[PDB]
Amino acid sequence: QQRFVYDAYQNLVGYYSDDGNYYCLRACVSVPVSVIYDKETKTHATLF
Amino acid sequence: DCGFNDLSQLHCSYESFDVESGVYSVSSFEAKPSGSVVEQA
Amino acid sequence: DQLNSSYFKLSIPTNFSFGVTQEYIQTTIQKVTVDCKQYVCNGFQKCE
Amino acid sequence: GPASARDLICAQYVAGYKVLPPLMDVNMEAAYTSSLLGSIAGVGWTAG
Repeated sequence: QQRFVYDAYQNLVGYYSDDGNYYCLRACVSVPVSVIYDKETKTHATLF
Repeated sequence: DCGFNDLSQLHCSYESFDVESGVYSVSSFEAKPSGSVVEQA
Repeated sequence: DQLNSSYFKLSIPTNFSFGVTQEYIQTTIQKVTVDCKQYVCNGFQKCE
Repeated sequence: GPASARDLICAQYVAGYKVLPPLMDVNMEAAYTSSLLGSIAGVGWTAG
């Protein structure tokens, strides 16, 4: 009946459809990027 | 130019063209919204 | 009790025991890298 | 999904901060302790 479900953080983590189907809501993931670089080479390697 | 590749971002973050070693850079490829589920009333 | 004489009282154990003392020393901490683009933006276009 | 409510690992990705791995792998660290145990048996025979 409430429809909007929230976690302890209080971020929205659930949605209820009119038919009552429920879809978990998860915030979009970081996909983190870091750079490995050597000054002498002057070249870099992408790091995830 | 910062907006090209992670190597370009690394130069912009440090602010030096001759970047030092150490694995320091901007992080988290911005996961752009693939779609949009606007479901209001 | 100290003795007022050339002889001195000595307290010495007639029994022995072995015990293990457990100690923890922290040599490392979790290493965290934080970026504003995912943390503060992750969209909005104008925010970027 | 999160293994537990307020899962720390899931929270890191949603925020975008990434926890870096330790410098030495667990297997290599186990080898260091095993070599130390072997040294303990005969190390205390003489100074130096």
